[PDB]
Amino acid sequence: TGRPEWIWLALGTALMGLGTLYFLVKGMGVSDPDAKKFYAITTLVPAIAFTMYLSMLLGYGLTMVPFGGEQNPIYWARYADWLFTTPLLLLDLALLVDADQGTILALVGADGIMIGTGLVGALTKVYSYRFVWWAISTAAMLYILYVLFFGFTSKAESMRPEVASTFKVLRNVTVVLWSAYPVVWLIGSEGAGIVPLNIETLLFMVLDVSAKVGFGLILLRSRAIFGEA
Amino acid sequence: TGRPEWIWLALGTALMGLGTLYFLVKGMGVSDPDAKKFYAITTLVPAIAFTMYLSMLLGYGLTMVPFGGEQNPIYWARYADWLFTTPLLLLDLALLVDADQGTILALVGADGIMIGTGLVGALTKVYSYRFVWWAISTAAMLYILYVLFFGFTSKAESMRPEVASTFKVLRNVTVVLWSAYPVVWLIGSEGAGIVPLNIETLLFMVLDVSAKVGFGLILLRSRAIFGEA
Amino acid sequence: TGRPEWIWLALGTALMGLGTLYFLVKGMGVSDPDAKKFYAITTLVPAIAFTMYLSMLLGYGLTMVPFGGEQNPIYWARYADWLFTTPLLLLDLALLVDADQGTILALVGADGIMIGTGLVGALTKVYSYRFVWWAISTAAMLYILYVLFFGFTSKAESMRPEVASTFKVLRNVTVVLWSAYPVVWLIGSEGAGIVPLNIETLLFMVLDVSAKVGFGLILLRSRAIFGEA
Ligand SMILES: *C/C=C(C)/C=C/C=C(C)/C=C/C1=C(C)CCCC1(C)C
Ligand SMILES: *C/C=C(C)/C=C/C=C(C)/C=C/C1=C(C)CCCC1(C)C
Ligand SMILES: *C/C=C(C)/C=C/C=C(C)/C=C/C1=C(C)CCCC1(C)C
Repeated sequence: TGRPEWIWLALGTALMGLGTLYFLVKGMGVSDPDAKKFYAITTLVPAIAFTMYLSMLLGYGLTMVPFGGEQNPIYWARYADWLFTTPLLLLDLALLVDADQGTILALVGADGIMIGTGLVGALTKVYSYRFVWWAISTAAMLYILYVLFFGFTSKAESMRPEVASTFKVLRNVTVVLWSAYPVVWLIGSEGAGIVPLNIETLLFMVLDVSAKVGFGLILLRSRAIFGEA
Repeated sequence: TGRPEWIWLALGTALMGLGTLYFLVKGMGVSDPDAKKFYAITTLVPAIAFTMYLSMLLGYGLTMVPFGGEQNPIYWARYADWLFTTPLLLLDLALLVDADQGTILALVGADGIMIGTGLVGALTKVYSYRFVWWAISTAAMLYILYVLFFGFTSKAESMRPEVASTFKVLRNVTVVLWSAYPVVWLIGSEGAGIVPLNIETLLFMVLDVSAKVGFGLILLRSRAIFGEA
Repeated sequence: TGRPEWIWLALGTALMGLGTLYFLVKGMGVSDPDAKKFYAITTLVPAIAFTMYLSMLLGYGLTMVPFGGEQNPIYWARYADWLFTTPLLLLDLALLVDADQGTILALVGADGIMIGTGLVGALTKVYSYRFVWWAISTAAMLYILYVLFFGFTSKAESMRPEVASTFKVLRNVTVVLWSAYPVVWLIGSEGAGIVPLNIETLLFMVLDVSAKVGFGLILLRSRAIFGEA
């Protein structure tokens, strides 16, 4: 194809697909209902990302949004991916540390606003307002990172050290990889246009694989997922 | 801006935003998992309404729908608000009186049809059919009001009198404020066009703040939310 | 109306509506919370299908999708129906055999991809790619049929014989009726265009009523829904 960013969309599609199959093959056999949950959730993440990467690759997940007096290529399928994948990732973390339903409700609701305010920001036709929507989404992200640090973390330690330690690593990964997303949006095609879409697509591809597949490897190789007791 | 209804969209945006912050500040500290749930649910309601009011205010949540041979301004973002907020409000009520999963399923499903049939009605291009969709949505609303009165109410009394009494007030508020919505739609911009959008926007703004913020004040100041036992 | 397929859309609308009322009237009185769940779920199925059939009948749920250098009539409202009804049908089956949350999560997620990949396939503008999306959706369907056969079936027998036997019948019905859907899509208006939309609409109408109403009659007349113990 003629879009310069095809190679990264193709790469991203292959790695999500490859990682979906691996978690599928590893998953079969497992009879533990606790482990059964983590495998379901964590395998669905790249299975979804795979379909959205494919839709971007084939060109379905792309509309042109006019702003700054020019048609801009906006991959809307990213947000449809994130709207479903980011909540499932948070659910993986909350089941580990055995969060109560209240905390889960807030995280998931806040996540919904983050991605939703992101999408509206991405399709807003007044340039200034795009940044208003980014700020609100970013404000929701910080709330989520606050809950991951101060809503549970002390209660995550008052339990199995395999759950506590495995949570500590996955939390640190989540914070570092998720924080990058707003910065890339801000300087990429959707915000200031400082970085061209080509390289922005590379950056999201690296972030998405690490945040989904990299994340899943750490979790599915740990012994926190099993109950044993 | 040049839209006459801006002042009410701006007002509504400020009050939802102001009410979101208040429930947030009041919320922090609370350690009771039952209370934790009611706070999560009831704070998310205006947080969502805030973003949709903002989108209306900035002009994103507005399309023109042609019917009666004229372009009509239709704020579609109301329905995206209600689709999420109205179920969470019903969930607040069902957790109080400890409804079973079956009853919750019906209420939420019925709510989905109500708002969905509402949206389709709002974007239908044949004037007569709009009223067909209104009737079906209104038929779903009555079903919901029947369940609130006769599916639980006797079982809501066979429990803590703080839960029973606090439910009685919130139920009466819900019935009176929710019943108005179909009437306003019917006579406003979306139906008969007897009341102009300007004043219709005022009416929904007053209804929405009372049904969301007013509602939340009553609930969050009560001692039904806490378990204690 | 001038659309040849109106008679089947009208028929389908009447039978869904008629079946919704019947399950409603039969439903009232029932006080058993287990039975309460199955009635909620199984009554919502045709209540939803009714509204989507109506939207198709009135002409709201229809867009023209250009491919093969011609505008093609595509009833998008089928997918909005299935996106909600097919998960609720699977939930009826999983509550019978008392599946764990993990298995339910996978089935529902897989179902989401099936219908989602179906919709994208239905609105893809490159003819070849439509079949790529069909293959992925069909691959998700087979996964679901595998879980219905080999993820539970042995555990469905290790319990009440009324639950085991009633599950056996409903499973066999599900497999036979669901497998037809991809074949009809493939040869109908959305795929190869071997069968005209007129007769395709007939075929989906017969499948939908049997898969929803026929299905519901078998389930709601059984004694598996009640707990008794
Ligand atoms: C699987 C992909 C993941 C984990 C994606 C995460 C994406 C975010 C955390 C995005 C955040 C954004 C903001 C907070 C600012 C507005 C723009 C967004 C949506 C990129
Ligand atoms: C937070 C806002 C609330 C509580 C909104 C409630 C809205 C309704 C109960 C709307 C009902 C409608 C009908 C039953 C008739 C069709 C038009 C609607 C959607 C306004
Ligand atoms: C109430 C209606 C029901 C049970 C509909 C079921 C529909 C399917 C199982 C559709 C399956 C499809 C594929 C697996 C291939 C792609 C096209 C679809 C969506 C028709």
